[PDB]
Amino acid sequence: ALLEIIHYPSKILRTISKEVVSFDAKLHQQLDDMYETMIASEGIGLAAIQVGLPLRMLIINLPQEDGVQHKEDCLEIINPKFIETGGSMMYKEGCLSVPGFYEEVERFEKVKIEYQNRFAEVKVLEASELLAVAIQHEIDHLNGVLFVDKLSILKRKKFEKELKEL
Ligand SMILES: O=C(/C=C/c1ccc(O)c(O)c1)NCCc1ccc(O)cc1
Ligand SMILES: [Co+2]
Repeated sequence: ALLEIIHYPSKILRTISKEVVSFDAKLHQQLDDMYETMIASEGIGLAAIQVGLPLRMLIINLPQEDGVQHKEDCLEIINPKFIETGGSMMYKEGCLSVPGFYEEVERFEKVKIEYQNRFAEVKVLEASELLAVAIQHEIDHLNGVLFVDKLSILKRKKFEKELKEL
């Protein structure tokens, strides 16, 4: 089923999500509704609070060569934790909770994370480029952080302008 996506400046997006403790059928349906909702709004990443669920879980499905998304590659990360981070780069980002606005944000260019899949299985994942960015972006949601929060002083004004523009 489709879920309503929460948009800035909703204070719900400032929520600190909680660890998932029960990996049951209820949790799996939520993840399924999140995937259906993400694809429907044509997103590549989605965190639980973006649909009102204060749980520390998020999904990521980057499009491949053909430029299309294949559910086969969808990542479901729960209770993520950074093991290591390195480098720095500027990446223009977007967000389903902040539709119509895109801006460069500084991110680690490489990250290694630890999490669990929907079956509570522990996983370790190293990532760079787009995948590393999506991971950092989505995890920020779990801590109530939006990418517009990380904008430089100048690009911050650009947001307020384009915001009053809509
Ligand atoms: O999926 C999205 C955004 C979707 C979107 C769709 C329609 C719009 O009009 C819009 O403003 C945003 N973001 C996933 C997280 C993410 C952001 C930046 C990036 O480089 C990697 C990952
Ligand atoms: Co987002």
